[PDB]
Amino acid sequence: AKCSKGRTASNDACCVWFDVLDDIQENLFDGGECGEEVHESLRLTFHDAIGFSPALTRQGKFGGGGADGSIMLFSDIETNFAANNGVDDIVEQQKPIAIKHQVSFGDFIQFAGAVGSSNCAGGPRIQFLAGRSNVTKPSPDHLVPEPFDSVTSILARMGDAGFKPDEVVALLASHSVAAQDTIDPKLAGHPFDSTPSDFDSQFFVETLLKGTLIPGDSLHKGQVKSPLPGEFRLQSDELLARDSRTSCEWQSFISNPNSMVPKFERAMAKMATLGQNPKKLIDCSEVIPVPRGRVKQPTLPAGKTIKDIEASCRKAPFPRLPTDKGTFTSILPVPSS
Ligand code: HEM
Ligand SMILES: [Ca+2]
Ligand SMILES: [Ca+2]
Repeated sequence: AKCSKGRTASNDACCVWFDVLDDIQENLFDGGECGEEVHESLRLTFHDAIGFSPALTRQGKFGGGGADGSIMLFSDIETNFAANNGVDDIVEQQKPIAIKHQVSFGDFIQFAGAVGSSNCAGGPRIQFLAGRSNVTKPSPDHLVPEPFDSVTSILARMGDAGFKPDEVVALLASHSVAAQDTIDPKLAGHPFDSTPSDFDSQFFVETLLKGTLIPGDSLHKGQVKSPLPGEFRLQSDELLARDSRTSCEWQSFISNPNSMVPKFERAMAKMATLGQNPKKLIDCSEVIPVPRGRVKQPTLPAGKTIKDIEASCRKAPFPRLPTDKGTFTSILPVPSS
């Protein structure tokens, strides 16, 4: 079928997504940038989708509808869940965009995440399926993992939703393009790695460094010491990098950086369709832009050495990496407005 601006798609019902693409790229994402709005949009895909629990369903309780737009339609309820702190900003920005284009909240949330991530240097090109219904119910509370949850708790929660430990690690490649706002509000915008617009392996490297710094006046719930000026570290990321259930796969994205994009893409296709049947949706994947940027060689930060890495994979040593020359420059906070 013929879409706008000389574009085409096998399925006429994908054509609307080209118009949503143009709008969110030019406006929400300020000209195709991998900045704040993209980071928030990518986080939102998880906070919508993870509200899904077969365990609750089998005990005769509502388990959540997964990737169903519930966090948006029922934003009054869901954004007041503790685990959903700092989410309403992006939800209230996206809501009128989805309404104006008359696309479903669930589809829009996943679309904004897929388009957004494709703008990041070396980013993924996530599968995009359309057709999720708005008719659903608010997610139960306590289904979103928290940064102070144990690795046992996180893996069990993610396992219930459908993800193996390796897949949890893959999904956390998202933290390569990511900052915090609510754990330590005064340090809003301090990112989880040195390259928050580059979909690279620096997150996996830098979380394995020894925690040495309290960046603000104190530590806060869900935070641990960071290894570099300007960086923020989550307690969960630190535990996951070191825990024997996950440490080898954590290190695998450093030993084999080319695997990060394909494994993230596969895990995200799954997460974006929680509570849905793909065979009853339509495939509009071709609307997602092709990402640009080569796979980067992960490097140790300036002034750090291999002694600063807390290597945690029993079966295989940490890979030999180059070390950046000179002294370390504080990592810039992510802009936002
Ligand atoms: C597995 C357990 C996870 C935990 C405990 C966790 C925890 C967190 C926390 C505490 C923040 C900072 C929130 C704030 O204070 O502003 C954050 C940010 C973020 N999360 Fe995760 N997360 C998890 C998994 C994921 C997944 C699966 C995704 C998506 C694939 C994701 C995407 C993001 C992104 C893109 C940000 C940055 C948001 C921004 O820049 O404002 N996270 N996460
Ligand atoms: Ca949901
Ligand atoms: Ca990065």
